[PDB]
Amino acid sequence: TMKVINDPIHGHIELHPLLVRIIDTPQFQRLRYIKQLGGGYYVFPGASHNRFEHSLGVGYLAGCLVHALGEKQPELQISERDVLCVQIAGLCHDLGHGPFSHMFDGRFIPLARPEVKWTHEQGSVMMFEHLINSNGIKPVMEQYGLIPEEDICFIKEQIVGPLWPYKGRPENKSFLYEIVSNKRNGIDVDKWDYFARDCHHLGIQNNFDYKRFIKFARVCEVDNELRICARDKEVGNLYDMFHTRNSLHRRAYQHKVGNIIDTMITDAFLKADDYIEITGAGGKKYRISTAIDDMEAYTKLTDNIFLEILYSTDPKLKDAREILKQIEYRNLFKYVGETQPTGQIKIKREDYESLPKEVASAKPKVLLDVKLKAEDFIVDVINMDYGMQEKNPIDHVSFYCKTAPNRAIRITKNQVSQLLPEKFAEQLIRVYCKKVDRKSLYAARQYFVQWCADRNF
Amino acid sequence: TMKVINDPIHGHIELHPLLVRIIDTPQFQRLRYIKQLGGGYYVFPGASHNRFEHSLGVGYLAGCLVHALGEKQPELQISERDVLCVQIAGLCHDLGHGPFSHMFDGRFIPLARPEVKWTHEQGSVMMFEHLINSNGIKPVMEQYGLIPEEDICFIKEQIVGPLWPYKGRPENKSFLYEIVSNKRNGIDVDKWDYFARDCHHLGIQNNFDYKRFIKFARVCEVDNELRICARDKEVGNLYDMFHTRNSLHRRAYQHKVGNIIDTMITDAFLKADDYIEITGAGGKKYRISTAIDDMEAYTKLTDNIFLEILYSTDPKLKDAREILKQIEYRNLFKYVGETQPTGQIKIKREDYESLPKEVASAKPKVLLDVKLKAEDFIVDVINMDYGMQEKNPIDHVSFYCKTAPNRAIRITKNQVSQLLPEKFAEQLIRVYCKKVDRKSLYAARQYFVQWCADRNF
Amino acid sequence: TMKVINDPIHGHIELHPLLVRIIDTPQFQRLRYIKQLGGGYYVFPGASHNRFEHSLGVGYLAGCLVHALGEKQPELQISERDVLCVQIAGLCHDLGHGPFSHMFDGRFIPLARPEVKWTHEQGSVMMFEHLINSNGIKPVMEQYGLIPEEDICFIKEQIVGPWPYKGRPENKSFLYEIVSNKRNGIDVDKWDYFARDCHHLGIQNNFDYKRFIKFARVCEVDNELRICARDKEVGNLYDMFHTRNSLHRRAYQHKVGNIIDTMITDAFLKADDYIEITGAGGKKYRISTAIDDMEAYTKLTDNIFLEILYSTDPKLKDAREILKQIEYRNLFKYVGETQPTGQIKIKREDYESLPKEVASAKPKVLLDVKLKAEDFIVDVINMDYGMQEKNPIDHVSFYCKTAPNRAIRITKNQVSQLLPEKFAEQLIRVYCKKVDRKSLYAARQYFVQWCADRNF
Amino acid sequence: TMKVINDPIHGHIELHPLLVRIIDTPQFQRLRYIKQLGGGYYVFPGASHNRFEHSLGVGYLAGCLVHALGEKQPELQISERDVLCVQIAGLCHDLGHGPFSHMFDGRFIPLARPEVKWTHEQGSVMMFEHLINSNGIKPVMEQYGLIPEEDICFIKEQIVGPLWPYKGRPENKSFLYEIVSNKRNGIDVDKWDYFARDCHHLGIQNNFDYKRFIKFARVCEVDNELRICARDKEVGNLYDMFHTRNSLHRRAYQHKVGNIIDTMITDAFLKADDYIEITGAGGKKYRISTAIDDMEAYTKLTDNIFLEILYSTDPKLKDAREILKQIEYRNLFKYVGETQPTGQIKIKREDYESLPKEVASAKPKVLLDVKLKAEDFIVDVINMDYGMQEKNPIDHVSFYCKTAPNRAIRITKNQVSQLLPEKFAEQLIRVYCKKVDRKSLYAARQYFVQWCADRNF
Ligand SMILES: Nc1nc2c(ncn2[C@@H]2O[C@H](COP(=O)(O)OP(=O)(O)OP(=O)(O)O)[C@@H](O)[C@H]2O)c(=O)[nH]1
Ligand SMILES: Nc1nc2c(ncn2[C@@H]2O[C@H](COP(=O)(O)OP(=O)(O)OP(=O)(O)O)[C@@H](O)[C@H]2O)c(=O)[nH]1
Ligand SMILES: Nc1nc2c(ncn2[C@@H]2O[C@H](COP(=O)(O)OP(=O)(O)OP(=O)(O)O)[C@@H](O)[C@H]2O)c(=O)[nH]1
Ligand SMILES: Nc1nc2c(ncn2[C@@H]2O[C@H](COP(=O)(O)OP(=O)(O)OP(=O)(O)O)[C@@H](O)[C@H]2O)c(=O)[nH]1
Ligand SMILES: Nc1ncnc2c1ncn2[C@H]1C[C@H](O)[C@@H](COP(=O)(O)OP(=O)(O)OP(=O)(O)O)O1
Ligand SMILES: Nc1ncnc2c1ncn2[C@H]1C[C@H](O)[C@@H](COP(=O)(O)OP(=O)(O)OP(=O)(O)O)O1
Ligand SMILES: Nc1ccn([C@H]2C[C@H](O)[C@@H](COP(=O)(O)OP(=O)(O)OP(=O)(O)O)O2)c(=O)n1
Ligand SMILES: [Fe+3]
Ligand SMILES: [Fe+3]
Ligand SMILES: [Fe+3]
Ligand SMILES: [Fe+3]
Ligand SMILES: [Mg+2]
Repeated sequence: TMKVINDPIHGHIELHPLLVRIIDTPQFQRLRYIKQLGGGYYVFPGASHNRFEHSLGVGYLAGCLVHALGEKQPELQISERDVLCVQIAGLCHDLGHGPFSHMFDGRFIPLARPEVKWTHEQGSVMMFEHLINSNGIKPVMEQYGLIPEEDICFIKEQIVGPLWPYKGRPENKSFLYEIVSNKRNGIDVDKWDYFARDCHHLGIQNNFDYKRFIKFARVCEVDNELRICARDKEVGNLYDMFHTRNSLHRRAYQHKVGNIIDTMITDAFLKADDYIEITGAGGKKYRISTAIDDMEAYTKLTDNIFLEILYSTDPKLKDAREILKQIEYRNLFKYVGETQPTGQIKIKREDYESLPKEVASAKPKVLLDVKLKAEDFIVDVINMDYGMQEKNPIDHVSFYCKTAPNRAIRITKNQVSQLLPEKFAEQLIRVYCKKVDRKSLYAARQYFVQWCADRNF
Repeated sequence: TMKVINDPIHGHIELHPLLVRIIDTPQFQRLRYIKQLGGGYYVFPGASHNRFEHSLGVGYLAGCLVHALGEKQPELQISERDVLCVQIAGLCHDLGHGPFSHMFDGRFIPLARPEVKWTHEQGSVMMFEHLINSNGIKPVMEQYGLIPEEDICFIKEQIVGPLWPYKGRPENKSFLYEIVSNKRNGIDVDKWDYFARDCHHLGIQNNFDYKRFIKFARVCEVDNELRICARDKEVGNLYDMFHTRNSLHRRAYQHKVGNIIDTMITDAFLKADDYIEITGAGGKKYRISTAIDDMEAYTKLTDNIFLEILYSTDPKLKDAREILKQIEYRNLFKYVGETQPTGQIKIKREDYESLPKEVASAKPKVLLDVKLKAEDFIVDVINMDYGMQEKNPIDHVSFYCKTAPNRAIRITKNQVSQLLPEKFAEQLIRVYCKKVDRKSLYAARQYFVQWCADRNF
Repeated sequence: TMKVINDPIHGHIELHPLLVRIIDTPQFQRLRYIKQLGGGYYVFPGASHNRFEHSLGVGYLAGCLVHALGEKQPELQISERDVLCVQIAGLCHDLGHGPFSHMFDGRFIPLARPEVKWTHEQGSVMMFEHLINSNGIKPVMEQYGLIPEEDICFIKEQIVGPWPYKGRPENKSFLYEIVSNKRNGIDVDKWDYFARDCHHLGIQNNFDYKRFIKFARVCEVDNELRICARDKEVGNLYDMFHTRNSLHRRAYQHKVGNIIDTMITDAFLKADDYIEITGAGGKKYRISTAIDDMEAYTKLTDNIFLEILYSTDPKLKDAREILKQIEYRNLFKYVGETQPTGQIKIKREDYESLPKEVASAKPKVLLDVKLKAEDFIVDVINMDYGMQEKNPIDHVSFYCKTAPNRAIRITKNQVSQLLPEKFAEQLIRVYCKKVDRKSLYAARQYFVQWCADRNF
Repeated sequence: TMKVINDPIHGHIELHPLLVRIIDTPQFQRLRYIKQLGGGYYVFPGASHNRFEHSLGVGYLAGCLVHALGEKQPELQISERDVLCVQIAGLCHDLGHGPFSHMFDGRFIPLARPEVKWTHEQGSVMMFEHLINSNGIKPVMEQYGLIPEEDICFIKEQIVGPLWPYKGRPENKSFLYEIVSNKRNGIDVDKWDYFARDCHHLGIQNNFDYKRFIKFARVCEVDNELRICARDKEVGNLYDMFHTRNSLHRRAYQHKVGNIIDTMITDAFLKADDYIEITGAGGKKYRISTAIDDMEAYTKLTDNIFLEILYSTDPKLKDAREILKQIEYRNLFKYVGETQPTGQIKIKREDYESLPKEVASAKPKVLLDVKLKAEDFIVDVINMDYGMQEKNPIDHVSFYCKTAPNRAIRITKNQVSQLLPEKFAEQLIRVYCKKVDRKSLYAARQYFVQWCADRNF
């Protein structure tokens, strides 16, 4: 009954029967058709993996971490119930992802439904609830030892945080809330998992080594609240981990061609929004933007919509079809130029829609015969940080010393090295053009340099 | 202009502008949605790679081999025209596959159109002709130095076969037809790419090294036939290559669960046929089985059909929908038994329908409460061999000595070692029980040994 | 003192304080200066690893396998003392190697003291005895629940063989085939060899011992508990044996490595009775005689090679000339090998008589330069699956998923017809000291005459 | 006769017969008994590699880079003679290393003979001249195509430096002087080789990718002389390369235990001096410290001296033998504490011998149990920078743009990112103790804390 599955990254993953029963559901098997990198597959031809193996690996890593922590410290009183709950929470932490992963919740939803705030963790929680109530998993849960009344709440809290504001587990079990997702300093098994998987698949070498971190992990009584500590001689390792994350974002996740491909795919989805019907619960009909209201219709919302629009013949989908055909001919939107890392100004989300008008309104000192409108400019804003919005993540980590392994201390930046970056946040503004002839590109470059000079960038 | 594509297997790759022109067409871009294995993805969760990178790697390897051969021996008169032709041929060799790769032409087409002999190489030739004719590539070929009226014929001969039978090149360049596909002994870059990619993705280890083979490769003048000859010390490497191929096939390609999943998918496709329509050229309508006769309809035929049937709501497609739902719940068909390599049994193409019937035709002297019917079975025969029609390909490999490297000699199996296999092929028979009832499972057990042990087949 | 060691092959290796105490001894640190492949470093530049990491990895793998076995079946009653003893036995299983490892006991001792039958496992047992007696480890052993009388005998029986075993009772018989398996050869030493050699040499491995460890049980056979394998993983074992044969043929039996080992052995033989090694009580021992004293054997490593190479004394001239000829790559020439035929096997006693046969042969055309049998070296290489033509996986017991507690042996025909047809072979190689270009044609004519004369 | 050798790092690398004859020399085979890391072998058990493979790989990499640069631009007039000279220069760039590599020329010679300044590049030049003269390579060089009079000077200049300053080649071939060893910036194939080798042997995973850098390399015309420029989009890769160098240094090359072991070995060597006799030319006897005055005595100075001292029997070498025995039982010098890395002040090499006196001269307020003399302390100074002593190496690198490839530009640190280090150099001080008992450790820590607080960090 103890199934074994072979993963290209890890070794052989040992699966509990309850996890096997949970996995064999349509809701979880939906993840087989949602790619890990939406627009990045058309730049790296090796990044064709999905979130299925990602969730499997995250669950495996959570189980390994909790097992090691329990083994090295027998007074924490960790039972099989807690291990099963942690593995279940780590297995179903990305059930709410939509088509093309982060594109759906970062580019399409704000542009189609700006009156709703929706992240993928909310969708994950609702999808997990739907799966549990639909597939009849509770009697198995009491069969195998779990108590659904508080275990469901614990698993829900492990994903979206509080909704000591927690209710699943008491105060002396706080170290169980910082495994799958950490809300304090952003160190978790999810980061390690996708670091390893993306580095293996893209063709880019990794730097971080999580096994050494697990070997030197401990639980301290920091501010009358138990939490995971780290050995004080691995501060440079954490800094290198964050540098590796920054390098991955710089090289692969924020590629210009991939970003513009995501933009064109989102444009096609927006143009093909009012002509796609999805059957919901009770025979109701939904839309692409409205499908995040009913899970019975959101279950069948995957990357198949791209080929549905591309292979269609309906006369009402002509524009989106043409956009996709231009995508497949590499008639991409041209790239004009990027502003230097912003001197000092922060652009909020609501200011994104006014930038093309500002770019087009700028009058060059030299008159241009060609004229351009605000509709033919794509302005993109990129944010780079350490996950804490100008804060130092290492300032929230606790370290211990070998002489007294029961005490936690804090380490400042000045005590590590002088070769560290001064700032922890950045912004980058990118401008693209729709017109492709050389004269329009030259005019767009003149407009861009004039606008950059005018706003003092 | 020159382009560079990163590959997790072969590293950075250089691309001629003509290759970039050929790549950016819908006929080539449809390979992004056809999987390399098919049903193995539901057994190995890391086998999600497609044929796009496969074609890229095969073309790259063919170019490298041609370059090395031309460099080492300058008297062979290898020009850039031949290198471009070989790279084009290797890039468009798997252009004619359909949904789920070998599942389509292996199971669905023979089981739905028994009166037509169809293989994916002829489909690849037709697709290449359509791609050339529908995109205007001949002027580009003439611009870059390729005479289409001979080079297209040369590429087609490299793809499908002879159709001195060859007419693309004179008999002097008789070694250029054994690079992309070899029909004499089976040594070609296609297998090298297969091994490297599949072992990287699945998690299996291979010991073959094609770089060493490239280093020691040479062109030997066998009687009136220039051929590629290995070196005398490479016999062990060749035997290791064939052993690795056999182990790969046994471990991955003929798994117990992958084959039955492929059979269930084929059954769902057969049930769903005549209710799925694909628009061809001129507004005509086609089906899945008839799509192969029109290239325009065949272009829009990929793995999208699986999700098209799965998410459908028409009452006409209830049976296929239920079969796919059973796939999604991991309620697969049960395994009856392993018929073993009994002996002289050499079931040929003619035996295709009556084999399943004679498993319940036995009349043992046992009283069974439940009676098992003969209309529900699946029986398949696996061809475990070296790919040389139950023969040793080592006798088809030339060699050369240091003293006389321009003279070809042959080394037999005896001179290598006595630990080589005595027989190079065998046949296995696998039978499947569509019914899943527990009582019928025991009934199928008794009716299995009676057909196998007593009838010694 | 729980320490952590980072290894290129495995991950971070944990060490019990007893293992750390045993490691920090001159006898164990002596292993840092003995080459794993010996003379193979002069053909493969990447083969520079030593026995220290090999011993550490073998101990780690033995501990891992014991822990897995104890975790899977809670009814075997495996305690911490047993796993500690297995780890110790796996750690100190190669303490007896000499200069260039296998070369010493394969070529030097038979040719230096033919009357002594000596293997390196006996040397390992003697070195373990010396280390334990000299470094005061017995109180430390007692401090962790180990009884020296029984447990030291158990470790010795694990290292070298003897129901003949006395360290443990007969119901713990599954603890005697982990570190070393004389029966069929399924142990952790071959796993470590495969992994480390494939990583360092530059060759790709095919075996995966983690899957094997995952599918290991203890199923009783003939009233004897044994480690059992799954019925559907026999192809993995066949691939393992094929990988072992390929690795041996590719690396361990290279012509240049063998001739370099032959030259080194000749230099050592010619340089004997001049080199003095100090022993207990101020005694002096030779290179061959130092195997009778462990304190003198401790100071015998690959340093002798450089001592002879850099020597200035006039008594060691010939060995220095041989080493210099090695340094200029003026190695002995290779004429040609035979092929497996005749069903006759050349044994040890025929080693010296073989060179005279080729010299005594009469070529068709007389040679101006005469050839003597005192300058011929002939080597015979045996290739097999670790057995004497016997099937290796015939004594291993399998099990079925339906009934795990019961063992069903599997034959060779049930697996497939794509399997080898033999489990033993032989090869014969001839080397000539005289590397002059004049004798290249003369040597070949003499060689081809001998094979036909002896019906090859 | 192009010999082929197998490297665990690279593939099968070919060697010219001239390189074959140069390698088969005692002066080159001496490198088989010199370690790459020296004292780091006792902390990382897998780091047992020597300089032989490193030299072979550096030669191979230099040859490959020259070949690629010549193929990209056929107008550089690169001939086979220049490629061969660069390969020879790369092969023999480390012939002057002493025992334990860097330990010798970093600790022993500055302490054994303080009145002479020596570097292993001068030793490499002397060894190359000795090899060429003793082995009679000049007629071989004349036969193959090299002119010894100019090529020997060219190789010597490539190895050590200018000694327009250069004379081996004219000013229009100036790009060949920065390949093996680059003085303008720290970018050369030496780093590209030992990065990969040390990563492969230490168990750490590399980050840099030299093949991509070689892809985007071009020859410019900067300051009226040809140079080598990267591409403007590859600046972050260079920053990551320097970060990787710093990380490797911090993690491995400056380990506390390795440094203390090197210090103990240096002390043992200093004590063993004046008792070891090495025979040079003419029967003269040379000490360890004065053996650098004759290459015949230096050829026999390898790691064998360590085991010669350890296995000695004479009563003269009792002290060094006792020190080595203390090392072998793992009774090392203890540890006290660090100092906070901070610039604005530096400790010159002249003050290295006075710091322990200052530490022992501190006056703790509370009387200690035992009084410690100046010989009971060890003080170590670590200089960690980017290789240019507070300068920015990227400020000396030239770049070129895709639109105009022949124009060289410069890029400022502000144009790259705001998450880069502000400084490029730092210093640390490490204090050790020569006693092991607890009271001495406590007293040493008190004295060190008082001294650290005395000078007001
Ligand atoms: N259950 C399950 N197994 C999977 C899945 N994906 C890959 N596998 C692997 O595929 C193998 C095949 O298992 P099954 O499909 O259940 O076939 P089976 O072993 O004959 O079925 P059982 O005898 O009931 O265990 C398993 O051992 C898994 O490791 C999945 O989504 N669900
Ligand atoms: N052309 C092309 N590039 C691909 C493809 N798949 C991945 N790539 C990579 O994606 C990168 C984007 O290339 P381009 O389509 O030319 O986009 P670009 O950055 O605007 O480059 P230019 O067209 O020259 O201006 C290329 O460098 C390729 O390495 C593909 O199918 N076609
Ligand atoms: N003891 C020991 N450690 C080794 C050896 N080889 C590598 N190491 C590693 O090197 C590290 C150095 O540790 P130690 O030699 O004990 O010195 P240390 O850092 O002061 O440790 P403590 O003295 O216990 O505080 C260890 O953690 C080991 O992981 C070896 O042969 N013996
Ligand atoms: N020459 C030489 N080869 C080495 C060295 N180290 C490893 N090798 C490898 O060992 C192999 C043996 O080469 P040789 O010693 O010349 O033996 P050989 O090939 O029989 O010599 P020839 O018959 O003259 O070709 C070579 O192919 C090299 O790849 C070395 O230091 N010098
Ligand atoms: N840092 C990187 N490391 C490895 N591969 C990379 C890296 N960045 C991009 N690649 C891969 C992605 C693609 O397969 C390929 C394209 O190279 P890239 O330099 O991104 O071209 P590009 O699209 O920016 O074109 P252009 O040269 O016109 O700017 O290289
Ligand atoms: N950053 C690193 N990454 C990988 N391996 C490392 C690293 N640092 C050290 N190692 C290796 C070197 C040794 O083989 C082993 C032990 O190192 P380390 O943890 O530093 O021990 P130590 O004895 O110096 O420290 P401590 O006693 O404070 O734990 O791990
Ligand atoms: N304390 C130590 C230990 C490690 N290294 C060693 C490890 C590397 O293998 C070697 C690098 O060799 P070189 O310093 O001779 O190479 P470069 O001359 O190019 O130095 P750099 O790259 O800093 O310019 O130094 C070191 O610098 N000193
Ligand atoms: Fe995630
Ligand atoms: Fe193919
Ligand atoms: Fe061993
Ligand atoms: Fe170097
Ligand atoms: Mg998070």
